[PDB]
Amino acid sequence: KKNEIWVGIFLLAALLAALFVCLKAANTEPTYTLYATFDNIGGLKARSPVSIGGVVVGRVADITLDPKTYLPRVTLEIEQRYNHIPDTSSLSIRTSGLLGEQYLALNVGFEDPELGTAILKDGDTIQDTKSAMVLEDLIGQFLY
Amino acid sequence: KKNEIWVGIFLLAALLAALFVCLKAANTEPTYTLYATFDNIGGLKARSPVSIGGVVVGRVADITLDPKTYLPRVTLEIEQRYNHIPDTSSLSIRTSGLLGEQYLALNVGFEDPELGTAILKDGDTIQDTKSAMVLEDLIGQFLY
Amino acid sequence: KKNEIWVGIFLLAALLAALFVCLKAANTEPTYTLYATFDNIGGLKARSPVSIGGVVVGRVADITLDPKTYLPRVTLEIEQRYNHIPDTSSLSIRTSGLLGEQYLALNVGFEDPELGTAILKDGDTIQDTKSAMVLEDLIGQFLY
Amino acid sequence: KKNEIWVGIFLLAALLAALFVCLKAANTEPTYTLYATFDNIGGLKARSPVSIGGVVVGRVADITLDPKTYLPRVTLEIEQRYNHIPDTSSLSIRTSGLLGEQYLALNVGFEDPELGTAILKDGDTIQDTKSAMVLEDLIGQFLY
Amino acid sequence: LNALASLGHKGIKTLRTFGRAGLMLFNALVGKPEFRKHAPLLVRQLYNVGVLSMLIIVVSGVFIGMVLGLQGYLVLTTYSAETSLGMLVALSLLRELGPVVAALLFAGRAGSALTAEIGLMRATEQLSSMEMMAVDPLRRVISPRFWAGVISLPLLTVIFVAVGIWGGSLVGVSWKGIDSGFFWSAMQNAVDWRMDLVNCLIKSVVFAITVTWISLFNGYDAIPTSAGISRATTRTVVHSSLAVLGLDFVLTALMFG
Amino acid sequence: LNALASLGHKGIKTLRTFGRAGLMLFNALVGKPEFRKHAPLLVRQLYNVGVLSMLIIVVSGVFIGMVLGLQGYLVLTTYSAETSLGMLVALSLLRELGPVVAALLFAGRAGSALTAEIGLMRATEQLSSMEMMAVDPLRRVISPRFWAGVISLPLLTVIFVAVGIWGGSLVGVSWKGIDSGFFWSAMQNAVDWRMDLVNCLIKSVVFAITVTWISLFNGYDAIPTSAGISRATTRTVVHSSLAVLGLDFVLTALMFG
Repeated sequence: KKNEIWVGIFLLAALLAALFVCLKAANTEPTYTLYATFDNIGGLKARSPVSIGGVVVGRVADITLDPKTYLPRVTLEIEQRYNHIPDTSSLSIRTSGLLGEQYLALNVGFEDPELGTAILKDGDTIQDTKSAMVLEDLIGQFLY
Repeated sequence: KKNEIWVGIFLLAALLAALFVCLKAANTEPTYTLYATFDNIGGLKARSPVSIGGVVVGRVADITLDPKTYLPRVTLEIEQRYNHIPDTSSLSIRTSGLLGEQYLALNVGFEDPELGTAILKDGDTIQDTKSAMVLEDLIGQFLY
Repeated sequence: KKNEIWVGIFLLAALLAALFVCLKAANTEPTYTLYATFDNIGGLKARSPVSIGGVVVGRVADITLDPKTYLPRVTLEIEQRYNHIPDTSSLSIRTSGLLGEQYLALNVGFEDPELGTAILKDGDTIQDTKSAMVLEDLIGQFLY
Repeated sequence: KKNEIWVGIFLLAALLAALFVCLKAANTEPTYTLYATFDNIGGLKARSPVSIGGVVVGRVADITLDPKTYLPRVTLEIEQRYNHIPDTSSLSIRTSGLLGEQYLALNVGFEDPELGTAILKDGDTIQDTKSAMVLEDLIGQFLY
Repeated sequence: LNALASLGHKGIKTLRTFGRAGLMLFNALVGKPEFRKHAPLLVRQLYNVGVLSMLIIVVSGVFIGMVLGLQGYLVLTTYSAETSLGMLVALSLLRELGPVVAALLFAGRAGSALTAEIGLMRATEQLSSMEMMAVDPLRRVISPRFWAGVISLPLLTVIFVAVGIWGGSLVGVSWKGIDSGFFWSAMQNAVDWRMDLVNCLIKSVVFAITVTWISLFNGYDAIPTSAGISRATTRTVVHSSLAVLGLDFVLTALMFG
Repeated sequence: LNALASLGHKGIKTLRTFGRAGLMLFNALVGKPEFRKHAPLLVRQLYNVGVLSMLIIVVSGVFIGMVLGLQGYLVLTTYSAETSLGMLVALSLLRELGPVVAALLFAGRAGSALTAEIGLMRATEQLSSMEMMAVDPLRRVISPRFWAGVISLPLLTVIFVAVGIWGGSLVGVSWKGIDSGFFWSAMQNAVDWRMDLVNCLIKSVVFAITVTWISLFNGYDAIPTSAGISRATTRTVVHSSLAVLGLDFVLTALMFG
């Protein structure tokens, strides 16, 4: 019939709209990317967060290694709001808790900026890192 | 008639079973909000318990960061029953056991003052804070 | 038939257009073998990772024991994306986990080499290997 | 042939799936029994492993306590492929990590003699053992 | 031709099936009311759909609460963490295993029994002689069977949960000797009334409208032959319990993500 | 009188029902053989029982493997113990949730479809005209439906397990980033071929004989009226899936205790 087509269109259009406005209301990044060269990133992953203090200021994107000298390299992603970070700041690999996720901690390095500090932008480098700890070197330092 | 008693039991057995879930498995006052600037919050998320003595008196609303100083400010939300808290008081972020989540622990100031004490109210700022700790620099002090 | 054409056109297209579009937003490798000779492989088993720093570059296929000397003999499978490792590199069994599972960290012999130090190939032997540790002797050293 | 084809996919996909279970979660030689007397076995069950260096060579069979001179006696079951073990070797009960299982550890002899020692075979008493460590006297050592 | 037109033939026939099922429900519910001839008929279908299905939910509710207590204890007791067993039993049930497993056991028993009944009623000429007596079959047969199915499922969920929570409280507290106070106090401040209790109620109502609609439609538009009713009963359990597992993924990405 | 005799009346009637069901199976299986007239008929019923039920087991196998990976991870990750997630997913399935949940989903789809078919075949006079043609109905209708049901269940279990293990290997290794080697190596030396794999095969065969027998008997000795078939379909899903959960407790006390 003709009633059984204008209803089947209307029932499929109502249902598909109800799901594709539910999925869109259940599922954008104004950032800039930095890089750093570590020695030991033991426990980091492809989505572990970067943070100033304890508040989350971004997320590590890539963890690709450098295949000339075999030092692991990270590709951070700092959001645009926290722009004025000096070139001489810090980095670290800390553990959130006692056994938790290895979050890539920061430290905004401001000591006394008299003459002028470089401010990081799209695609710069952090030159001051601090590689993670390993349990064997601590027991190697404690028990000897 | 024999299928009217068995509906009158079926509506009762679901009423006795919705009462067990809401009571044995699950056991909103006006609140005034306070502000404080730490240096390093450990793992304080939003709606993390504030406690005086060990009993929960409020949660944490916002956690956001300071612009052009980058020190974390929390936004506590304490109930409007504990109105007489003196502003010589101190907060200190403490963990809950050894693998617990995190919480904030308020300590009121006992002085018996004779100079006109204080009163904490809406829109005040609790200074005299104490930041959390980190296990990376506990063992760093333990070693040297 | 012309009326029964587009009902099968756009259906089988958008069931295959969503198939490719759900393919790209979801998403073996040639390796090469190596050998070693440890003394005490603690909880090391097959398929435990081999990581240069913090990035996994290999696995452990077989971990069989030599006759008439009774020292173990692991069989690593490093990916073929990485081949610059000198013969003077070291191997050590670190300790992840808490139940005793262990991986292999690979400290390379990057000493700015003086003669073009021999790069590893299929079926060679790494001879500087630090075996794993047991906590039943660290306590024995600690308290007689 | 829609019936006869779709039954053949059913007796195939129930073989592709039974191969998955059997090849993923499943990755009987003749033995010879050895005996040893202890002082305190910690948690040695039945079918608990023995390890020379860290590779499993056999399991524990019996756990029977000796009457009239009460000291626990184990009944090892070592496979009849590692027959070249000298009769000067030691045992020790260890554990895998901190929160693991009490397995065992067999340590072969390197003492290059000239008088002619022995070799281990079926039904031999391995002396020179070392019983498990008890927790409550370890804290008795560290505090007293 | 054949790959192009016959997929247009066999996709249009589904667009009539969605239209035949929509026109069935609009003529069944939207009607001229009768509150003392449908209300004795609702008590019969509330008995047939619900009460006979109450034994299968009680017995299978205790079992799936127990195996999350047995296999949940043995993997947790090495780290001395058995006082957090209630956070695993009473959150698997209140979030996912409650509204879904009590839906698949509803589409099995009540879903087939409604489709095999209205199908055989259509084949034994009891729907042709009823409509030739000025008695609407979509208001007599379909209408008190839809309302007694949208009511019996959200009440059968909370019986499936409250014996599943108690079933995990039998091997936790009583059989394996976890403490009677640390078990319940760790469950209480992990279950919120808005995220874990109302969001289980919302899940059950959506599954009740979905299961009951497909169960009545496949038993109304069925071929009245021998294998016509046997493959409308199979068509009920598969289609109405894929729409459970299909809507559950959409809902659990919205209410818990 | 009334409390004494009527419980003797209504208990003796069950002793005829156990005797009517035993005499049905002895006359169906024990018979004069025919290997080229029943073998084309076995391929039809292996398609109807098994293959149409293969979509409901694949989709519901991945789901219950996922929620034991989601709710198993969140309660285990505080103690840094997520590398023992495979010992929880692949031991809940291989021991209890495999042979039982794949039995309740079999008694739902295949259990009702066999009872609603032989019931309606009996009411539309297709079993009276078949037996009045020198064609045995217990050798034509019941006999290739029993053998195609004792075969389709132990094969549908190992498809329910092998996507449930893979379903927990999707949120373990891929989604939550547990290591690809520590996950599988902790599952491998916790699953034994005699205690966890053969004892799942023994569980499925016993549930296959039990479910198929009750499904054919309630569809043979059914009253051919309107509600006679609708309450023989309800009688199938309840009785044959209480004998799953009743035999499972007996078997799990013998093979794992």
